[PDB]
Amino acid sequence: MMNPLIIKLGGVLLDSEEALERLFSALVNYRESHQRPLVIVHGGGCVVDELMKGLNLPVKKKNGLRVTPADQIDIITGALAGTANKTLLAWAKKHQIAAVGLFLGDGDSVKVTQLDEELGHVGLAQPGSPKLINSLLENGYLPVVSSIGVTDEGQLMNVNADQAATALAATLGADLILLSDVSGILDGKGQRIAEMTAAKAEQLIEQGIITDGMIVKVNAALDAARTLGRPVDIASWRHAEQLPALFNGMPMGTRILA
Amino acid sequence: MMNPLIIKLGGVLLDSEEALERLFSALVNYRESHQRPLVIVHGGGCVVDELMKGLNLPVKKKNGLRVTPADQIDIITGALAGTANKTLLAWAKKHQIAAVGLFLGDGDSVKVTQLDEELGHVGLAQPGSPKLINSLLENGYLPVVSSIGVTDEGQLMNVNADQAATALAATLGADLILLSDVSGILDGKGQRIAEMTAAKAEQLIEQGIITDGMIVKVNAALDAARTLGRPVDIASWRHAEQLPALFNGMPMGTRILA
Ligand SMILES: CC(=O)N[C@@H](CCC(=O)OP(=O)(O)O)C(=O)O
Ligand SMILES: CC(=O)N[C@@H](CCC(=O)OP(=O)(O)O)C(=O)O
Repeated sequence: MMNPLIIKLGGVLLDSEEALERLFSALVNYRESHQRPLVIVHGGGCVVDELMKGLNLPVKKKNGLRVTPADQIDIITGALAGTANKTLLAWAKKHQIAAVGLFLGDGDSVKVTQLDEELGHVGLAQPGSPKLINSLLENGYLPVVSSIGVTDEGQLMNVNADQAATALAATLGADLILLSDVSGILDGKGQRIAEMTAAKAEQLIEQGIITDGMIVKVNAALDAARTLGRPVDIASWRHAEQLPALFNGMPMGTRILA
Repeated sequence: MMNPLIIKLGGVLLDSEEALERLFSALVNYRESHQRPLVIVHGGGCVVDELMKGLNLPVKKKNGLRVTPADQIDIITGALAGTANKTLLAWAKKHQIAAVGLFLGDGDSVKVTQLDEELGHVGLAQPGSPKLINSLLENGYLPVVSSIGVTDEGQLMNVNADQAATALAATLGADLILLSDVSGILDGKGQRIAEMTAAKAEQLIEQGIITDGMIVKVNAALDAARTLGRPVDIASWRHAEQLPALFNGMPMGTRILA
């Protein structure tokens, strides 16, 4: 047996039926040979933005962060905790996987407080109780956890999915992979770097090699690893066939140590 | 041995803060004095219609059931499996109740097939597997179950919540209360008929004693009672003082006998 693995799924992946079919095929392949408890954590992003578009609701920001007013946390919760979550559960059912949909508040898995009065219903994640998810994992279910949470007072909160996944990893003593569009960082010679310290990450950045949104992806993993105290992997679905090895603990993307 | 009680919620209740507060206070009151575990099944009431209005989409209802187009099932799933479900989980949290949100597909609790190609993604509920919910109940959680399901082929389905709750009642061997905005059915002497057979209910419909919106509500309870072979209670959430007595087996609304 092994400690659990949290696979966090980013926006672009959820928007792509190709990526989803490759992911769930990968999950089936891995599960045929491997025993490790797996947990999925997901955001939404696109499905939320699509729905705000359709409702002609403006998506505002304060200092580079989203704002979820009282009067739209319910819509956002619908898109994320409902649509995105159940879409994943439908994929699981199609592929014969016994999944169970959760949000952060189920079993107080991840505790959430209000980040900032000015941002409204945006939550800050912290580790919660592992009891519920441990018992689901013990009984052979694959928990699929959305990044909506709830405060102890009963207020719904939209939580950054990377930070939610980090909190849940801490809660369960789990390893963490952040799956998205980046398959792995390459050095100044176009060679995948299998393992990267904070120091080489910081060098590689404004040495000019790590640029654009990749800065944000690497910084997200560094933040997660800094918190967790064990490494966090960045990977993509690109090489479907390597995902099972990735899930088994091999650094097939880029492993961040911080 | 367990004999769980399913309380089905829907309609304008889901939108009434004061009514929800009183309902959850009654749930707590029942739980403090009883070991027998509770389950909630819910529909999407005003939450779905409100989103449809804001999107300016046609609310097409053929007979009892919302025609659910392929291009609307995601949106409806969000409102029902997301917003409605997580609202109730937030109330549960406020009242210190350990609740777990589910939909019909989790643990294959209620199985769903497409009811009619013409209705689009409308599902027909049938009894499924009690394993997941029984384990949750044995471990002290309150399952809160939305009426969205999924076919074996991975297609999301919108299911009538009364029928979904009845299928779950069959699956768990549970008692069933259908809570909605109902009135008392009065006999020829102006007294509420607390308990009646299906035939009696049918007679009273034929003979114009049961009228207006109650015809629909009695027909739902009648079909449920026949399906289950146990009595099914109809009662109003507006009289929250009577709810614990109702949960304790008192026929405070209209009980349709097997
Ligand atoms: C607070 C906040 O901004 N929440 C995000 C949750 C989705 C997300 O984080 O998208 P990823 O799947 O790419 O991580 C949102 O509102 O869209
Ligand atoms: C297929 C179908 O008709 N689904 C229902 C689900 C909700 C429901 O049954 O309404 P309640 O709130 O009164 O429980 C609907 O979309 O209206």
